[PDB]
Amino acid sequence: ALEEQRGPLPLNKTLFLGYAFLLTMATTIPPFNKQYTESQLRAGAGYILEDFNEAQCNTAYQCLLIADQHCRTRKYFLCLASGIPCVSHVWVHDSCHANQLQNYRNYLLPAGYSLEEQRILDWQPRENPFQNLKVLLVSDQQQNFLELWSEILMTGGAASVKQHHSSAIALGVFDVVVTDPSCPASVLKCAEALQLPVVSQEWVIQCLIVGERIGFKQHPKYKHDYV
Amino acid sequence: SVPSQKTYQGSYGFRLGFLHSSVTCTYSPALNKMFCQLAKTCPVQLWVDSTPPPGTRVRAMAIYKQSQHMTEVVRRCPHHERCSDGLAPPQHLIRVEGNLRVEYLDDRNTFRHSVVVPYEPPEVGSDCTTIHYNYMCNSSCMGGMNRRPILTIITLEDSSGNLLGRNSFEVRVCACPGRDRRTEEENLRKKG
Amino acid sequence: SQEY
Ligand SMILES: [Zn+2]
Repeated sequence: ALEEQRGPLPLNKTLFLGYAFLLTMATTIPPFNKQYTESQLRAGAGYILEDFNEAQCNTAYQCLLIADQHCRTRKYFLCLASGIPCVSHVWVHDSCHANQLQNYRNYLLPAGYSLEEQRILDWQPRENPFQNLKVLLVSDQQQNFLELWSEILMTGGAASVKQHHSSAIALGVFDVVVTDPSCPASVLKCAEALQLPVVSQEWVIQCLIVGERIGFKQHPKYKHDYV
Repeated sequence: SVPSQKTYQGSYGFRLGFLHSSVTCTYSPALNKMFCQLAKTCPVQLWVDSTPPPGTRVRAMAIYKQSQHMTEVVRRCPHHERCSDGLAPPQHLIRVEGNLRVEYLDDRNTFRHSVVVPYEPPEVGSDCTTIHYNYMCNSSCMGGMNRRPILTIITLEDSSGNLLGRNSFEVRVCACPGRDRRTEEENLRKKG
Repeated sequence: SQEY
């Protein structure tokens, strides 16, 4: 049942012509075979993205994310911010079985587990979730925070994102501070005095799952110091 | 265009009744929602205050309940379609068992699947007309409904096709119909 | 990939 349900290769050499694919694997329905799916897409003249790139997605190609389910990875967050549809790998399989492109809207993967809704949420077109938002990122980790949330927020329509390490801005011009327990007490006190909300990354992630700016103090996990 | 889902008892006062038959098909009147199992017998009763004339036909057609997917055609997931009743196409979601005069229409315009059966009056001493429906795809089936809630639309029409009555109800095809019914039912009275 |  497995090898057959994985599907064959597309006879139409140009089945996926004009589509770019960004596959992501949830950390460990038929199981996701990343390289086999890549072979199926490449055989139908599908273009495989090395990583997220809005220079081809916003231009010639119709980008789509391929995954086995909803996951909390960088590619998933970038597509949730850019509004790129999250589509199950079965869509590839079921299409190669038919040698005809299937409606990916029937293969939409969920966004994730919502804290406000207390359940897994189905995906809807986002159309920017951080419009007109000035964010200050404060952290000790530069790569998986100062760069990660910078790119994710910027591709989400943020008006401005500033990157500040936990040792060295305009402040008051910002709308929210996204940090972690490595936030210095100076930033916390200055933000408190200015009535500037300070949240954790879970507020951003939940904003991506729900698809809209949710309340800063809506859930206890939104606090940066949540230990 | 999405077919209408407005209740229309019509001149005959058409209404729907639900029974049960481990529960294989259950109905919540608070949610107006049917929870059944894959390819299980779903009794749907027809109650009329005025007996419709012969030639009357009962059509069934499923639509998506959410607005963003309402325009999307309901079909069977290609997995369950690749693997059979006989008269029922493998892409159709809803089937009817127990009736030998059943028809399946695909509609050359809308391209939506529907299944029709000639109306029959209540038999020996009965008070309604029970039709046995079958749902050939789980709600969570990837490639088909794909977790999207669907409404079943039951319509009465004459021999030509003009509308005479209409009623609808939500359907969830799941493994545990009872557990899910209680779950959503509480998940509803808890809002107050 | 790594989840967050
Ligand atoms: Zn199915």
